[PDB]
Amino acid sequence: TTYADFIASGRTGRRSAI
Amino acid sequence: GHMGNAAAAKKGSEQESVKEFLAKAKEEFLKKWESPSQNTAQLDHFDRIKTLGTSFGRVMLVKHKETGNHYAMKILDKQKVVKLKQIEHTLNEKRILQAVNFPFLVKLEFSFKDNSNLYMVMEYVPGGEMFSHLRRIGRFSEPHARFYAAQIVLTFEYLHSLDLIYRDLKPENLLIDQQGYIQVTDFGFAKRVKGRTWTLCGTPEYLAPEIILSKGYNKAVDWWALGVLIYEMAAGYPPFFADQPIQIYEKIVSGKVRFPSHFSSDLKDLLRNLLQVDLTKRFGNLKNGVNDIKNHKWFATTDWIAIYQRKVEAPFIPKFKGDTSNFDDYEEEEIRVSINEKCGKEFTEF
Repeated sequence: TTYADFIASGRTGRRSAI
Repeated sequence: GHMGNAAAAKKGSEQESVKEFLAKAKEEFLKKWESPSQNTAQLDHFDRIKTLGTSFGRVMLVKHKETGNHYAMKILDKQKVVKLKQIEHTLNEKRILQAVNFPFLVKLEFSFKDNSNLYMVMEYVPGGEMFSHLRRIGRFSEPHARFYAAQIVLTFEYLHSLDLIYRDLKPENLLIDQQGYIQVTDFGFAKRVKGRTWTLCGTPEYLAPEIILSKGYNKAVDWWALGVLIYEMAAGYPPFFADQPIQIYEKIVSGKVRFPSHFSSDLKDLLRNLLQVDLTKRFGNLKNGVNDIKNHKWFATTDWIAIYQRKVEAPFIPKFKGDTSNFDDYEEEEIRVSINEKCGKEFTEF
Protein backbone atom coordinates (compact mmCIF):
# COMPACT_ATOMS: atom_id res chain seq x y z
CA THR A 1 0.00 0.00 0.00
CA THR A 2 0.89 3.66 -0.27
CA TYR A 3 0.63 3.94 3.53
CA ALA A 4 3.07 1.05 4.01
CA ASP A 5 5.38 2.73 1.49
CA PHE A 6 5.22 5.92 3.55
CA ILE A 7 6.13 3.96 6.68
CA ALA A 8 8.92 2.22 4.74
CA SER A 9 10.27 5.63 3.70
CA GLY A 10 11.68 6.44 7.13
CA ARG A 11 10.27 9.98 6.74
CA THR A 12 7.24 9.70 9.07
CA GLY A 13 8.89 11.85 11.76
CA ARG A 14 9.32 15.62 11.93
CA ARG A 15 11.10 16.85 8.79
CA SER A 16 13.94 19.39 8.84
CA ALA A 17 14.27 22.30 6.41
CA ILE A 18 17.00 22.91 3.78
CA GLY B 1 -23.53 31.11 -15.90
CA HIS B 2 -22.69 29.25 -12.70
CA MET B 3 -24.22 31.96 -10.47
CA GLY B 4 -27.12 34.36 -10.94
CA ASN B 5 -27.15 38.06 -10.17
CA ALA B 6 -27.59 37.83 -6.38
CA ALA B 7 -24.70 35.41 -5.89
CA ALA B 8 -22.46 37.22 -8.38
CA ALA B 9 -23.01 40.65 -6.81
CA LYS B 10 -22.43 39.36 -3.27
CA LYS B 11 -19.22 37.66 -4.45
CA GLY B 12 -18.02 40.84 -6.19
CA SER B 13 -18.64 42.97 -3.10
CA GLU B 14 -16.88 40.44 -0.84
CA GLN B 15 -13.85 40.43 -3.15
CA GLU B 16 -13.78 44.24 -3.26
CA SER B 17 -14.00 44.27 0.53
CA VAL B 18 -10.92 41.99 0.71
CA LYS B 19 -8.98 44.53 -1.37
CA GLU B 20 -9.93 47.30 1.05
CA PHE B 21 -8.82 45.26 4.07
CA LEU B 22 -5.51 44.37 2.41
CA ALA B 23 -4.73 47.97 1.47
CA LYS B 24 -5.19 49.00 5.09
CA ALA B 25 -3.24 45.94 6.28
CA LYS B 26 -0.33 46.87 3.99
CA GLU B 27 -0.23 50.41 5.40
CA GLU B 28 -0.11 49.18 9.01
CA PHE B 29 2.57 46.64 8.06
CA LEU B 30 4.80 49.18 6.29
CA LYS B 31 4.85 51.59 9.24
CA LYS B 32 6.02 48.87 11.64
CA TRP B 33 8.34 47.53 8.92
CA GLU B 34 10.07 50.88 8.32
CA SER B 35 10.34 51.56 12.09
CA PRO B 36 10.67 48.28 14.00
CA SER B 37 10.19 48.04 17.75
CA GLN B 38 13.12 47.06 19.97
CA ASN B 39 13.86 46.14 23.61
CA THR B 40 10.37 45.76 25.06
CA ALA B 41 11.23 43.50 28.04
CA GLN B 42 14.21 42.10 29.95
CA LEU B 43 15.26 38.62 31.05
CA ASP B 44 14.60 39.06 34.77
CA HIS B 45 10.95 39.79 33.87
CA PHE B 46 10.47 36.04 33.39
CA ASP B 47 10.92 32.73 35.19
CA ARG B 48 12.44 29.89 33.16
CA ILE B 49 9.88 27.07 33.44
CA LYS B 50 11.02 24.34 31.04
CA THR B 51 13.34 24.03 28.05
CA LEU B 52 10.90 23.18 25.24
CA GLY B 53 13.55 22.71 22.53
CA THR B 54 17.24 22.87 21.73
CA SER B 55 21.42 24.55 17.01
CA PHE B 56 21.43 28.36 17.24
CA GLY B 57 19.65 28.43 20.61
CA ARG B 58 16.83 27.06 22.71
CA VAL B 59 13.11 27.73 23.16
CA MET B 60 11.93 27.79 26.76
CA LEU B 61 8.53 27.99 28.39
CA VAL B 62 8.72 31.09 30.61
CA LYS B 63 6.31 32.80 32.98
CA HIS B 64 6.11 36.60 33.04
CA LYS B 65 6.61 37.57 36.68
CA GLU B 66 4.39 40.63 36.32
CA THR B 67 1.68 39.29 34.01
CA GLY B 68 1.57 35.68 35.18
CA ASN B 69 0.87 34.79 31.54
CA HIS B 70 3.11 32.17 29.96
CA TYR B 71 5.19 32.72 26.83
CA ALA B 72 7.48 30.78 24.51
CA MET B 73 10.92 32.45 24.53
CA LYS B 74 13.37 31.80 21.71
CA ILE B 75 16.89 32.35 23.07
CA LEU B 76 19.52 32.74 20.34
CA ASP B 77 23.23 32.75 21.22
CA LYS B 78 24.54 35.75 19.27
CA GLN B 79 27.93 34.09 18.76
CA LYS B 80 26.42 30.81 17.55
CA VAL B 81 24.16 32.77 15.18
CA VAL B 82 27.19 34.56 13.72
CA LYS B 83 29.29 31.39 13.54
CA LEU B 84 26.57 29.53 11.60
CA LYS B 85 26.04 32.45 9.16
CA GLN B 86 22.46 33.17 10.29
CA ILE B 87 22.68 36.93 10.95
CA GLU B 88 20.35 38.04 8.16
CA HIS B 89 17.84 35.20 8.74
CA THR B 90 17.52 36.05 12.43
CA LEU B 91 17.26 39.81 11.88
CA ASN B 92 14.74 39.36 9.05
CA GLU B 93 12.59 36.88 10.99
CA LYS B 94 12.24 39.23 13.98
CA ARG B 95 11.62 42.21 11.71
CA ILE B 96 8.80 40.34 9.93
CA LEU B 97 7.25 39.07 13.18
CA GLN B 98 7.18 42.51 14.79
CA ALA B 99 5.52 44.00 11.65
CA VAL B 100 2.80 41.46 10.75
CA ASN B 101 -0.64 41.18 12.33
CA PHE B 102 -3.06 38.38 11.48
CA PRO B 103 -5.17 36.03 13.62
CA PHE B 104 -3.43 32.85 12.34
CA LEU B 105 0.15 34.13 12.81
CA VAL B 106 1.87 33.44 16.13
CA LYS B 107 2.56 36.80 17.77
CA LEU B 108 5.84 38.29 18.97
CA GLU B 109 4.95 39.78 22.37
CA PHE B 110 8.40 40.98 23.45
CA SER B 111 11.90 41.10 22.07
CA PHE B 112 15.19 42.23 23.62
CA LYS B 113 18.86 41.31 23.82
CA ASP B 114 21.63 41.21 26.39
CA ASN B 115 25.40 40.84 26.09
CA SER B 116 25.20 37.21 24.95
CA ASN B 117 21.76 36.40 23.55
CA LEU B 118 18.78 37.51 21.49
CA TYR B 119 15.34 36.83 22.95
CA MET B 120 12.05 36.54 21.07
CA VAL B 121 9.08 36.23 23.44
CA MET B 122 6.21 34.57 21.56
CA GLU B 123 2.67 33.57 22.32
CA TYR B 124 2.70 30.15 23.92
CA VAL B 125 0.46 27.58 22.20
CA PRO B 126 0.05 24.58 24.53
CA GLY B 127 -1.66 22.40 21.90
CA GLY B 128 1.64 22.00 20.04
CA GLU B 129 2.08 21.22 16.35
CA MET B 130 -0.49 20.00 13.87
CA PHE B 131 2.18 17.43 13.01
CA SER B 132 1.68 15.30 16.13
CA HIS B 133 -2.12 15.49 16.09
CA LEU B 134 -2.10 14.47 12.43
CA ARG B 135 0.26 11.56 13.04
CA ARG B 136 -1.83 10.54 16.08
CA ILE B 137 -5.28 10.72 14.46
CA GLY B 138 -3.87 9.34 11.22
CA ARG B 139 -5.66 11.66 8.80
CA PHE B 140 -8.17 14.49 9.02
CA SER B 141 -11.61 14.18 7.37
CA GLU B 142 -12.10 16.53 4.39
CA PRO B 143 -14.23 19.02 6.44
CA HIS B 144 -11.60 18.99 9.18
CA ALA B 145 -8.73 19.46 6.69
CA ARG B 146 -10.72 22.20 4.93
CA PHE B 147 -11.10 24.21 8.13
CA TYR B 148 -7.29 24.30 8.48
CA ALA B 149 -6.76 24.91 4.75
CA ALA B 150 -9.08 27.91 4.77
CA GLN B 151 -6.94 29.56 7.46
CA ILE B 152 -3.74 29.01 5.44
CA VAL B 153 -5.41 30.39 2.28
CA LEU B 154 -6.32 33.56 4.18
CA THR B 155 -2.91 33.80 5.82
CA PHE B 156 -1.10 33.42 2.50
CA GLU B 157 -3.46 35.97 0.93
CA TYR B 158 -2.48 38.34 3.75
CA LEU B 159 1.24 37.58 3.53
CA HIS B 160 1.39 37.76 -0.27
CA SER B 161 -0.33 41.14 -0.20
CA LEU B 162 2.70 42.31 1.80
CA ASP B 163 5.09 40.79 -0.79
CA LEU B 164 6.11 38.16 1.77
CA ILE B 165 6.76 34.60 0.58
CA TYR B 166 6.50 32.12 3.46
CA ARG B 167 8.37 29.10 2.00
CA ASP B 168 8.21 26.64 4.93
CA LEU B 169 4.61 25.43 5.06
CA LYS B 170 4.28 22.02 6.73
CA PRO B 171 2.35 20.52 9.68
CA GLU B 172 5.46 20.90 11.84
CA ASN B 173 5.08 24.71 11.53
CA LEU B 174 1.32 24.90 12.30
CA LEU B 175 0.32 25.11 15.95
CA ILE B 176 -3.23 24.45 17.18
CA ASP B 177 -4.43 26.91 19.81
CA GLN B 178 -6.98 26.35 22.58
CA GLN B 179 -9.88 27.24 20.25
CA GLY B 180 -8.73 24.70 17.65
CA TYR B 181 -7.47 27.39 15.24
CA ILE B 182 -4.11 27.51 13.47
CA GLN B 183 -1.08 29.56 14.53
CA VAL B 184 1.68 29.72 11.90
CA THR B 185 5.17 29.80 13.46
CA ASP B 186 8.74 30.00 12.13
CA PHE B 187 9.32 32.79 9.64
CA GLY B 188 12.95 31.74 9.36
CA PHE B 189 12.75 31.34 5.58
CA ALA B 190 10.19 34.05 4.80
CA LYS B 191 11.38 36.80 2.47
CA ARG B 192 9.94 40.11 1.34
CA VAL B 193 10.33 40.02 -2.45
CA LYS B 194 8.26 41.56 -5.24
CA GLY B 195 9.64 39.67 -8.22
CA ARG B 196 11.64 36.46 -8.29
CA THR B 197 14.00 34.99 -5.77
CA TRP B 198 16.43 32.10 -6.09
CA THR B 199 17.34 30.62 -2.69
CA LEU B 200 17.18 26.84 -2.44
CA CYS B 201 15.25 26.60 0.83
CA GLY B 202 12.26 24.77 2.29
CA THR B 203 11.51 21.16 3.29
CA PRO B 204 11.95 18.39 0.66
CA GLU B 205 8.35 17.06 0.67
CA TYR B 206 7.00 20.62 0.34
CA LEU B 207 9.36 22.03 -2.34
CA ALA B 208 7.72 23.35 -5.49
CA PRO B 209 9.22 21.97 -8.74
CA GLU B 210 10.57 25.38 -9.77
CA ILE B 211 12.64 25.46 -6.58
CA ILE B 212 13.99 21.97 -7.31
CA LEU B 213 14.84 22.94 -10.89
CA SER B 214 17.01 25.96 -9.90
CA LYS B 215 14.59 28.39 -11.49
CA GLY B 216 13.83 31.83 -10.20
CA TYR B 217 10.50 31.50 -8.42
CA ASN B 218 7.81 33.62 -6.78
CA LYS B 219 4.97 33.41 -4.25
CA ALA B 220 3.33 30.63 -6.28
CA VAL B 221 5.61 28.19 -4.39
CA ASP B 222 3.43 28.78 -1.31
CA TRP B 223 0.34 27.72 -3.29
CA TRP B 224 2.08 24.52 -4.38
CA ALA B 225 3.00 23.91 -0.70
CA LEU B 226 -0.64 24.51 0.25
CA GLY B 227 -1.47 21.64 -2.12
CA VAL B 228 1.03 19.32 -0.41
CA LEU B 229 -0.36 20.35 2.98
CA ILE B 230 -3.99 19.68 2.02
CA TYR B 231 -3.02 16.35 0.50
CA GLU B 232 -1.08 15.36 3.63
CA MET B 233 -3.86 16.43 6.01
CA ALA B 234 -6.50 14.43 4.14
CA ALA B 235 -4.35 11.41 3.23
CA GLY B 236 -2.21 11.17 6.36
CA TYR B 237 0.95 11.17 4.21
CA PRO B 238 2.35 13.66 1.66
CA PRO B 239 1.96 13.26 -2.13
CA PHE B 240 5.70 12.89 -2.80
CA PHE B 241 7.86 10.80 -0.52
CA ALA B 242 10.76 8.37 -0.81
CA ASP B 243 13.75 7.03 1.13
CA GLN B 244 15.93 9.89 -0.09
CA PRO B 245 15.22 13.56 -0.93
CA ILE B 246 16.54 13.05 -4.49
CA GLN B 247 13.80 10.52 -5.27
CA ILE B 248 11.27 12.92 -3.72
CA TYR B 249 12.42 15.63 -6.14
CA GLU B 250 12.04 13.22 -9.08
CA LYS B 251 8.39 12.59 -8.23
CA ILE B 252 7.77 16.31 -7.65
CA VAL B 253 9.00 17.40 -11.08
CA SER B 254 7.39 14.44 -12.89
CA GLY B 255 4.03 16.20 -12.97
CA LYS B 256 2.24 13.09 -11.69
CA VAL B 257 0.33 12.65 -8.43
CA ARG B 258 -1.86 9.75 -7.28
CA PHE B 259 -4.69 10.13 -4.82
CA PRO B 260 -6.27 7.82 -2.23
CA SER B 261 -9.62 6.47 -3.33
CA HIS B 262 -11.33 8.19 -0.40
CA PHE B 263 -10.45 11.68 -1.81
CA SER B 264 -13.55 13.37 -3.17
CA SER B 265 -13.51 14.49 -6.80
CA ASP B 266 -13.73 18.12 -5.59
CA LEU B 267 -10.56 17.62 -3.53
CA LYS B 268 -8.62 15.92 -6.34
CA ASP B 269 -9.58 18.71 -8.74
CA LEU B 270 -8.35 21.36 -6.30
CA LEU B 271 -5.11 19.47 -5.65
CA ARG B 272 -4.45 18.97 -9.37
CA ASN B 273 -4.75 22.73 -9.75
CA LEU B 274 -2.45 23.48 -6.80
CA LEU B 275 0.06 20.67 -7.49
CA GLN B 276 0.47 22.03 -11.00
CA VAL B 277 4.00 22.04 -12.39
CA ASP B 278 3.01 24.48 -15.15
CA LEU B 279 3.11 27.94 -13.54
CA THR B 280 0.71 29.33 -16.17
CA LYS B 281 -1.93 26.88 -14.88
CA ARG B 282 -1.30 26.80 -11.10
CA PHE B 283 -4.12 28.10 -8.93
CA GLY B 284 -3.00 31.13 -7.00
CA ASN B 285 -0.76 32.18 -9.91
CA LEU B 286 -3.43 33.03 -12.53
CA LYS B 287 -5.25 36.25 -13.43
CA ASN B 288 -7.88 35.70 -10.73
CA GLY B 289 -5.18 35.16 -8.07
CA VAL B 290 -6.37 33.65 -4.79
CA ASN B 291 -9.98 33.81 -5.97
CA ASP B 292 -9.50 30.67 -8.07
CA ILE B 293 -8.76 28.97 -4.75
CA LYS B 294 -11.42 30.67 -2.63
CA ASN B 295 -14.16 30.05 -5.21
CA HIS B 296 -13.26 26.42 -5.88
CA LYS B 297 -16.01 23.84 -5.33
CA TRP B 298 -14.07 22.19 -2.51
CA PHE B 299 -14.36 25.45 -0.54
CA ALA B 300 -18.05 26.03 -1.36
CA THR B 301 -19.18 25.54 2.24
CA THR B 302 -16.37 27.75 3.57
CA ASP B 303 -17.50 31.05 5.11
CA TRP B 304 -14.25 32.98 4.72
CA ILE B 305 -15.33 35.90 6.94
CA ALA B 306 -16.55 33.65 9.75
CA ILE B 307 -13.20 31.78 9.62
CA TYR B 308 -11.25 35.06 9.81
CA GLN B 309 -13.46 36.20 12.70
CA ARG B 310 -12.94 32.81 14.41
CA LYS B 311 -16.71 32.33 14.61
CA VAL B 312 -16.60 28.82 13.09
CA GLU B 313 -16.64 26.00 15.61
CA ALA B 314 -13.34 24.15 15.33
CA PRO B 315 -13.57 20.44 14.48
CA PHE B 316 -11.00 19.56 17.16
CA ILE B 317 -9.85 21.15 20.44
CA PRO B 318 -6.56 19.91 21.96
CA LYS B 319 -6.88 18.70 25.55
CA PHE B 320 -6.83 21.90 27.61
CA LYS B 321 -4.44 21.01 30.42
CA GLY B 322 -0.13 25.78 30.64
CA ASP B 323 1.17 22.20 30.70
CA THR B 324 4.27 21.06 28.84
CA SER B 325 2.43 17.78 28.24
CA ASN B 326 2.70 18.04 24.44
CA PHE B 327 6.49 18.43 24.35
CA ASP B 328 9.40 16.03 24.99
CA ASP B 329 11.24 17.46 28.01
CA TYR B 330 14.94 18.35 27.57
CA GLU B 331 17.91 18.88 29.87
CA GLU B 332 17.44 22.36 31.36
CA GLU B 333 20.83 23.83 30.50
CA GLU B 334 20.92 27.25 32.17
CA ILE B 335 21.29 30.56 30.33
CA ARG B 336 24.34 32.71 31.13
CA VAL B 337 24.90 36.29 29.98
CA SER B 338 28.58 37.11 29.37
CA ILE B 339 30.16 40.10 31.13
CA ASN B 340 31.22 41.33 27.69
CA GLU B 341 28.82 42.43 24.94
CA LYS B 342 29.27 39.80 22.22
CA CYS B 343 28.51 40.77 18.60
CA GLY B 344 27.13 44.24 19.20
CA LYS B 345 27.34 45.71 15.70
CA GLU B 346 25.87 42.72 13.87
CA PHE B 347 22.68 42.90 15.94
CA THR B 348 22.24 46.67 16.34
CA GLU B 349 18.83 46.39 14.65
CA PHE B 350 17.49 43.59 16.83
